[PDB]
Amino acid sequence: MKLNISYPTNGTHKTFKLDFKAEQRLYGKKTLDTFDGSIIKPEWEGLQFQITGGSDVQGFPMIKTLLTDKRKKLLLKKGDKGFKPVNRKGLRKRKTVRGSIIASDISMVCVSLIDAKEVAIEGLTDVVVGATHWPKRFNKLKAKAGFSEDADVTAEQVLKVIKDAILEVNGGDIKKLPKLKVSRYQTEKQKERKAEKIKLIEERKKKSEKERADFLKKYPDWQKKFATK
Amino acid sequence: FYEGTCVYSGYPVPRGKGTYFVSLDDKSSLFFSSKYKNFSDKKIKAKRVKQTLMSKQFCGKVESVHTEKKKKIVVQKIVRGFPALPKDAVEKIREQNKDYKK
RNA sequence: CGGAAGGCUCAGUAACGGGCGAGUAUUUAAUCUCUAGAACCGGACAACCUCAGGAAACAGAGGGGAAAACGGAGUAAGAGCAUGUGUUAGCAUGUGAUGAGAACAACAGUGCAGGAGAGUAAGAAGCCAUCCCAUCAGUUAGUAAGUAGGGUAAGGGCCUAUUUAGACGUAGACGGGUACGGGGGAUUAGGGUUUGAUUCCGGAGAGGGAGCCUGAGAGACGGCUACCAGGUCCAAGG
RNA sequence: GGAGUGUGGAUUAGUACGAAAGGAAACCCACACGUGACCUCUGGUGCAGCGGGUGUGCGGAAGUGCAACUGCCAUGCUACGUCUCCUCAAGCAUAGCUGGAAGCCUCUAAGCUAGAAAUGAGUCCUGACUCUGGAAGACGGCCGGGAAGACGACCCGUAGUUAACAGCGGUGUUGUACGAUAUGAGCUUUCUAUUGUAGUAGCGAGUAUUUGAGACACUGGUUGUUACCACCGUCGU
RNA sequence: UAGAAAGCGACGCGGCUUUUUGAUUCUUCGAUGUCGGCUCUUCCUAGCAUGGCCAUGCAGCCGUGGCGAAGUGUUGGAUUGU
RNA sequence: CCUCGUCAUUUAAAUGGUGACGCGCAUGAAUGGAAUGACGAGAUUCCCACUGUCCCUACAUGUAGACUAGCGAACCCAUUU
RNA sequence: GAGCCUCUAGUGGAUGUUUUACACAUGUAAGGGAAUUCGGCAAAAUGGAUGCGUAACUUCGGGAGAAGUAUUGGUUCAAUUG
Ligand SMILES: [K+]
Ligand SMILES: [K+]
Ligand SMILES: [K+]
Ligand SMILES: [K+]
Ligand SMILES: [K+]
Ligand SMILES: [K+]
Ligand SMILES: [K+]
Ligand SMILES: [K+]
Ligand SMILES: [K+]
Ligand SMILES: [K+]
Ligand SMILES: [K+]
Ligand SMILES: [K+]
Ligand SMILES: [K+]
Ligand SMILES: [K+]
Ligand SMILES: [K+]
Ligand SMILES: [K+]
Ligand SMILES: [K+]
Ligand SMILES: [K+]
Ligand SMILES: [K+]
Ligand SMILES: [K+]
Ligand SMILES: [K+]
Ligand SMILES: [K+]
Ligand SMILES: [K+]
Ligand SMILES: [K+]
Ligand SMILES: [K+]
Ligand SMILES: [K+]
Ligand SMILES: [K+]
Ligand SMILES: [K+]
Ligand SMILES: [K+]
Ligand SMILES: [K+]
Ligand SMILES: [K+]
Ligand SMILES: [K+]
Ligand SMILES: [Mg+2]
Ligand SMILES: [Mg+2]
Ligand SMILES: [Mg+2]
Ligand SMILES: [Mg+2]
Ligand SMILES: [Mg+2]
Ligand SMILES: [Mg+2]
Ligand SMILES: [Mg+2]
Ligand SMILES: [Mg+2]
Ligand SMILES: [Mg+2]
Ligand SMILES: [Mg+2]
Ligand SMILES: [Mg+2]
Ligand SMILES: [Mg+2]
Ligand SMILES: [Mg+2]
Ligand SMILES: [Mg+2]
Ligand SMILES: [Mg+2]
Ligand SMILES: [Mg+2]
Ligand SMILES: [Mg+2]
Ligand SMILES: [Mg+2]
Ligand SMILES: [Mg+2]
Ligand SMILES: [Mg+2]
Ligand SMILES: [Mg+2]
Ligand SMILES: [Mg+2]
Ligand SMILES: [Mg+2]
Repeated sequence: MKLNISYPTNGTHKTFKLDFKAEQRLYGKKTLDTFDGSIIKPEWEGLQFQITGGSDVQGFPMIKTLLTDKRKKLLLKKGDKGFKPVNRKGLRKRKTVRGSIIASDISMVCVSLIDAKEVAIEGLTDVVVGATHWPKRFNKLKAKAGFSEDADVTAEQVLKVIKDAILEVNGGDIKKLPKLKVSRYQTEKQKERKAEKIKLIEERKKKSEKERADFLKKYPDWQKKFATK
Repeated sequence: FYEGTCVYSGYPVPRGKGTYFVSLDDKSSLFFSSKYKNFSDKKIKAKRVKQTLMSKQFCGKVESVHTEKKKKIVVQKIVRGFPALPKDAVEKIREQNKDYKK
């Protein structure tokens, strides 16, 4: 049996083999259970872990809401874990899955360490990493731009963030400089187009409203002439 | 050592007692005694037999898997971890930004 | 945005299966004409990154991140009900469930929200014509009708409750056997007798039966689900 | 008196032997029938114990009789369950050794060796006549029990981890007591004060809580209370 | 297949048994309950299986004729009173 | 009679049952002959359901029985067994 | 005026002992289901009412309750015999 450990403060991962006695002490648990590291290893006292998921040795996934030690077949839609539909909308299919309760069937258990405390777990504690992408949306970007509850042109914040990258990362360089872009804030091309719609409605009104009066000048007896079919 | 867990009663079965019953549907099932096998045949629903472990769990007299209502352990905010930007520099930029924002 | 068309066959069906008229008691993405739009906020899913399962087919954890994708806020709009007035649109008044919305590029354009009328396609209907056996004479009880309600896009025993006994037959009912139906084909002085799987139109099916999600539109099978009859690969667990 | 009997599989082996086709020979393991015991498990049985309903009795409820029906089930008994069953000695038929009669020959006339699920012993059940020991008292009845039992007989106890009743621990069987309280498909609109307001209800199968409750047994564990120290006969010194 | 005698053995001759049916009338007619089955025990050998051996027309497998041996075995059914 | 007649069907297996056949020891017409319905505590064969009849017996209840108080006979008898 | 239970009126003795085996009246039984026996002898199974649905043959009356199947308690309502 493998054990796969994630440390979400650091963004780091490690896999280990268990021994028999360690394994046998996990039996009976389920996803979203917790335990103390001392039950897996000597030391590791007070490290609290939470169980995330895993896999049958046949390869079927453990599902978070099927509380049994057995395999079932379920009918699954899009948005259900264990199924990945592609080429037709409204497709639903029947697949084998395993319940959440841990036993000798399992090949791998996934686990999250909540807090490393004073301990020095190799690989988990020795590295710190960030994200992969950058906040495109304006208000998400602003919070990261350190500001809150004040008004800027986007250019200001783009300048701040770029300069800080040049300074803090490279101390000067053309490296970094990912292609920062901003959504949900009005640029000048939008100011013009948003003015134009106001021009349209104002004329369409007057033109429509004119013809009504122009008609009534000529046809006082509109209704009595028209209605006699 | 146990033989297993009784299908109808929910009771754990000691080694060397009880029996398996195998149906033509191809399923094999373990019973504690003749008493509970017969109650299955006569279609008595287990939840109504008040001394069973099944009934006690269903009523909530005994804590069981359904009572637990677990949720994912909540974490806290981090110093903005973003690509390239080293963790320590953001610990500094965020402060500098907070200053300028005031 | 399309995969609901076209292609193949004639098993089932004596019937909305076929010919002629009519346009409703109905729904319709695209397309046309007229008209026609001041709106804020939030998370995820897939791919990406780090581990990593399974014999394969096929899947996991953890963390970012978009939309004209999605969910909420206000706001226009707004079904039904009731009374006036104009059949009947419309308008007035009272009451209100519900409740949104796309821009982008300049090679100089392409899109998307609402209405009203067209246009295309279905659903349901009117009339008339349809094979053999009497060694098959009585058949039917949602059957025939009425009142009221549910259901549907919509009329209706379509379905249900209480009342009335009807409906159809020797001018062949009911049962059984047999059949894709026309435009047409072969023979022919005339009157006839025989055939139509088969370039066009319309119907039904996808091994046999039954259920279904998505969509403007399928009871779809080069979509899904279960049984019955048969098969294929395996490391025997799928 | 008497007790174990037989079948199959694997291995030798596709071997010897045969032209080929075919095709043998211990030890070990599984089983059947027979024999003798045993309840740990699994069936069966329901006398003690707990529950349920039908008809009719004790004014209602609760506790219950009679006619009998029905679900579970201690201890016990039982098989459809579990355990059980070989070794010596003398020698049959036969095949041999030495060897005369009968200078040769020859299992036989003397003598010797190998020899059968058969015979005789031991291990197994019954137990004649005996043998060794202790002591002036011994033994029987009467009283109370069972592991024993038709009655006798056998195994045991009588001032004590003795008996019986209670607590408090322990181990089981049944299935959630009485009474309260809340709810309940529906059906209904009563009363007091007093003019008009306020007060203001009934009837109902069942279900949930209090409640793994209540009932019932056994304890070679431990505390309290209560009862029991006799008597009669026979043989001996 | 040669050959009396592995196995057979014509035509004749001598015995044993009481399990078949006869033959006879000794005992019982002031009464010995009459066929078959069911149940249960013991005995006999003229040996079907199981153990030890001898002959063979015994290669092996399967057999056939004989010797000492009676310890343990020899079943479930259909028609029929049998 | 021969005789458990021969052929078909019913069973794994039929001295049985039913259907055929007929020189019938020794069938047969009010000494009444032949084919059916309804009804038999009448005789016979088979199928479904059901079961301690059986394989193969086990446990439990009531009443007698054993032992004890009160009461108290008969059949039979050459008898030494 | 069946069986079962009660009111009026009427009623009872060979003693004590938990009591083996074999009996006589009765209960229940795993898996199998007539293998039992001359022979299903004895026992088990079916059972009332309401509805649906009912063959050969027949003297046309019958067969016929043919066979084969389903329903049934308590409570609270509608409707008036369905
Ligand atoms: K796609
Ligand atoms: K029982
Ligand atoms: K594998
Ligand atoms: K036992
Ligand atoms: K028992
Ligand atoms: K009484
Ligand atoms: K038992
Ligand atoms: K010897
Ligand atoms: K002896
Ligand atoms: K003495
Ligand atoms: K005594
Ligand atoms: K109670
Ligand atoms: K309770
Ligand atoms: K006589
Ligand atoms: K007789
Ligand atoms: K022999
Ligand atoms: K013998
Ligand atoms: K015969
Ligand atoms: K026959
Ligand atoms: K005659
Ligand atoms: K005659
Ligand atoms: K005559
Ligand atoms: K009779
Ligand atoms: K008794
Ligand atoms: K007595
Ligand atoms: K009376
Ligand atoms: K009566
Ligand atoms: K029989
Ligand atoms: K017979
Ligand atoms: K009899
Ligand atoms: K007639
Ligand atoms: K009949
Ligand atoms: Mg087509
Ligand atoms: Mg073709
Ligand atoms: Mg056809
Ligand atoms: Mg929106
Ligand atoms: Mg109706
Ligand atoms: Mg055609
Ligand atoms: Mg189709
Ligand atoms: Mg289909
Ligand atoms: Mg297709
Ligand atoms: Mg009892
Ligand atoms: Mg004591
Ligand atoms: Mg004799
Ligand atoms: Mg006599
Ligand atoms: Mg005499
Ligand atoms: Mg006599
Ligand atoms: Mg002899
Ligand atoms: Mg017979
Ligand atoms: Mg005959
Ligand atoms: Mg005559
Ligand atoms: Mg039985
Ligand atoms: Mg049974
Ligand atoms: Mg017999
Ligand atoms: Mg009888």
